[PDB]
Amino acid sequence: CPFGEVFNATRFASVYAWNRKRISNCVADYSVLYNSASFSTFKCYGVSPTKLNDLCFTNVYADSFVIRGDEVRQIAPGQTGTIADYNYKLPDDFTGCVIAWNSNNLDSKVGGNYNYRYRLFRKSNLKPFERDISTEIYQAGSKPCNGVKGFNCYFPLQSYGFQPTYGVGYQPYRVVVLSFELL
Amino acid sequence: DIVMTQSPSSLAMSVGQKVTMSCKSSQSLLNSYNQENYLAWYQQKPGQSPKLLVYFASTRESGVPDRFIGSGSGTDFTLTISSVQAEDLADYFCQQHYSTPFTFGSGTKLEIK
Amino acid sequence: QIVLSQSPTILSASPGEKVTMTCRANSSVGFMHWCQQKPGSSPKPWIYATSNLASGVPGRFSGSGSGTSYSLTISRVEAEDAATYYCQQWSSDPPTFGSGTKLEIK
Amino acid sequence: VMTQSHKFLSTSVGDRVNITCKASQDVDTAVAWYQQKPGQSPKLLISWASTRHTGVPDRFTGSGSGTDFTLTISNVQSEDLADYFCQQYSPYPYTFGGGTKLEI
Amino acid sequence: QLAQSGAELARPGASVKLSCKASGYTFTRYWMQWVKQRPGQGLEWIGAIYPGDGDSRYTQKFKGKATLTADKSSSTAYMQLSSLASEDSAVYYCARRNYYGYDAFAYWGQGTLVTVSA
Amino acid sequence: QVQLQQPGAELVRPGASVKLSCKASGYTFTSYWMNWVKQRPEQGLEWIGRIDPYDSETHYNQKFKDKAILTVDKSSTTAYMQLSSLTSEDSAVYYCARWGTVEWFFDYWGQGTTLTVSQ
Amino acid sequence: QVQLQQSGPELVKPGASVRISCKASGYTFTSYYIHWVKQRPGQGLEWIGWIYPGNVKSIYNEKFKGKATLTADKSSNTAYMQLSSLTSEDSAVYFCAGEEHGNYFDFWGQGTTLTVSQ
Ligand SMILES: *[C@@H]1O[C@H](CO)[C@@H](O[C@@H]2O[C@H](CO)[C@@H](O)[C@H](O)[C@H]2NC(C)=O)[C@H](O)[C@H]1NC(C)=O
Ligand SMILES: *[C@@H]1O[C@H](CO)[C@@H](O)[C@H](O)[C@H]1NC(C)=O
Repeated sequence: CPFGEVFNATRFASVYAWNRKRISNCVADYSVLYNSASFSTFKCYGVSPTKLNDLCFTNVYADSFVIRGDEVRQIAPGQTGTIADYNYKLPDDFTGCVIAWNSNNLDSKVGGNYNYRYRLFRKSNLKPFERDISTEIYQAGSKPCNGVKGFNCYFPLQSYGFQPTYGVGYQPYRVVVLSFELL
Repeated sequence: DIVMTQSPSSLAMSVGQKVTMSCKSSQSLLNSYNQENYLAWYQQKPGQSPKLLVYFASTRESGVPDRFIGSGSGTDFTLTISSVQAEDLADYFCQQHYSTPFTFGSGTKLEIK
Repeated sequence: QIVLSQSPTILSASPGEKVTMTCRANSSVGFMHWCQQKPGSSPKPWIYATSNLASGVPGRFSGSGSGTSYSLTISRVEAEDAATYYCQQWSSDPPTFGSGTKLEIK
Repeated sequence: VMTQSHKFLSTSVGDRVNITCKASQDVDTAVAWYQQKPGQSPKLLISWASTRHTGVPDRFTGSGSGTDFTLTISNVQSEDLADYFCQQYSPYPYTFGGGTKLEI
Repeated sequence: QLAQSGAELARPGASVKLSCKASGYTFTRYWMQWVKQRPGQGLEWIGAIYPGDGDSRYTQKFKGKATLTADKSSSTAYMQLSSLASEDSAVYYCARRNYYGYDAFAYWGQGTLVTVSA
Repeated sequence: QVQLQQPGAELVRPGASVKLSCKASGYTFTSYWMNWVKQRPEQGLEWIGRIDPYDSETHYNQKFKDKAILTVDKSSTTAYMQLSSLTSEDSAVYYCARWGTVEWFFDYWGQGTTLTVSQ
Repeated sequence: QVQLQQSGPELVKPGASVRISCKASGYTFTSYYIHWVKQRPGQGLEWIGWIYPGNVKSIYNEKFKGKATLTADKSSNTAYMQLSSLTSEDSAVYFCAGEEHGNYFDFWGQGTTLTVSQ
């Protein structure tokens, strides 16, 4: 029963360096899901979320991260935004559960948290599940800026700031993406 | 399904005092993950759409005034207005926020004495 | 304003015994890390959130709790561990340490 | 840049053995191991440093997390005489490790 | 589910073009990769190709030598080396990750013996 | 500027169906969910269902199955609700309310639709 | 080894503005929250405030707001606790503290006991 070291982990990874875990060689209970109802967003694509006990899957994945409040609805097949296009892009044939809940007691600071970055600039869009960790400088202007970080030369990993007193929209939401597949 | 009973069903208080309402449930409305318990409140002026006052437990919204302070965690809750004014002629709904269905409470009519 | 209460401040215990200490909380909080400050020197990170042991301690230390009640349980006391044990708390608020845990032997 | 301890290794049949890989940076449990017979390609043996790929028996109890990693074949038989590798997945480029060979 | 490679022999001044065949799955969605193997010296990464549009990645040591092209229709992968030197006498591999994106290498291929000495 | 317009009133015979509507304007339509809440007098409020305008995954209440069918329309940024086979106990007000991305408390509402079932 | 080093212990006159240096070593200095604490002799450890080196933003405790201003040099890997208006009750050692993981300190410095003089 290994679904107890991804949901209540301690420190979820940032959006651009999004965590992962491969579950295999054990059968799952699927009682933490859809029976405690502690999850706000539960948009389970593909399989219907209630009949998972009588199914048995192998080599499923539990990649998880923590994003801002008003961008939870970009973790979805085909949606375009600033974190579904530059950080973590779901594919069109996804079959799993996109779980998400508010965690404002655990991932915010008085004065900005600043450790949960997001890739603001890139040369092009992302592929399905393609992660980027490189911190090369963008040089948005036509002049080649060789790591000077000045005019038209930005650090591409701009930082979130989660303060505890914002509104709904600007709040940390530890999304976990169960990503089941056949065989 | 959860049943939501409100113990004062009609309020009559003069201008300038502390009114305190109530709302109950059946299940403990505090999920074990973030420990930030779920409820809502509402305000519906007569002949007017209901508008939100207090989300999760005690967090007023942006545009609402500073008089509305919520409370309560788990099963018993109290919505507290500090200084009641002349524009508090409405009813005040409780609302279940945790599970499905969403099972609103009753209505507490507040009239200025 | 999250004040705490480590009620067993002065703990008297013979070595090799099972004693524990609790840290009472106030408003709701997440996890409670722990650090050990030796008398007269720099402190050390002791425990993670509740029971991950930060890769530097003996296996006798293991703390428990959830919500607003948290405690640390020692299976066997040693004469080496005549040291204080602090407690941070995971919150959106600024962190605030406990009151102190003098683990003394009599 | 990964590194190994022993370039060659001598351990008998009835004895246990441990193979280590130290990493340059901190890579969060994103390494593999391999088993390269001298004729054919290296096959995937332990993935994500703790899980076991299919077709591999319960001998190879791979562990390790953070910076240092450890692959423990328990009771080595006569057909597990090959080359053992390491990897890392997150930072480009995908740098490998040194080739260690288990012998008698 | 299994890859298929070839065999070659080239001149020390000419240029070589490798090959790798993929079958048993959809070719245009996983990243075909290339690693090299001299006698000894471990392994080193060369690059990776994505057959949807050809979004190649590389290493600076092999940048200018390795040209990673592919074809979605024939479901085959290629790479081409140029201006060969004495260090390139080695056996090359083509490999695929297990799932999309970020995982281990699972599906390998057979060896491509290439000698470029004389 | 978060607008939720609605029609004024509706009158129907017992034994018919309605097409209740509400129009959303002010935000981008395909982000937030929608919810409908029944206000009958002297029984408080009751939840009905929900729709998601990107992928129309529709939940419902237990008491309101096979009477209320919910439908979204990304064209002209409007929501819809089709009640069918109305009875005597349908004279009520049915609002429209949006939230549902991150939570399930409703901030912006519609003004109210009055329903009448008589001859 | 990844460690934090500070300046030595000082013994100065009351009222003067006092600097306490703190040198980063090993970790990436432009990623870790730089907290500061206070240990009165015989009393429990308290809090002061923190300073991010990425974009230098400081948040103070309300009991220590004019009594300290915090500065850190981004390209020199240093930290500074500019104390102001030293009074005789401020006879206490003030550590450094570096962290990333929420409210859990990875590191500490060699404590600078700053004792008042008369
Ligand atoms: C961490 O999550 C696990 C499940 O992944 C929780 O386990 C269950 O949680 C529910 C709700 O607290 C309990 O009713 C069950 O009794 C738990 N079962 C087990 C096996 O313990 C676990 O409690 C969670 N921990 C926290 C932080 O509450
Ligand atoms: C306990 O926490 C509550 C909420 O932060 C706060 O109002 C109260 O004053 C706290 N107790 C004390 C005495 O700090």
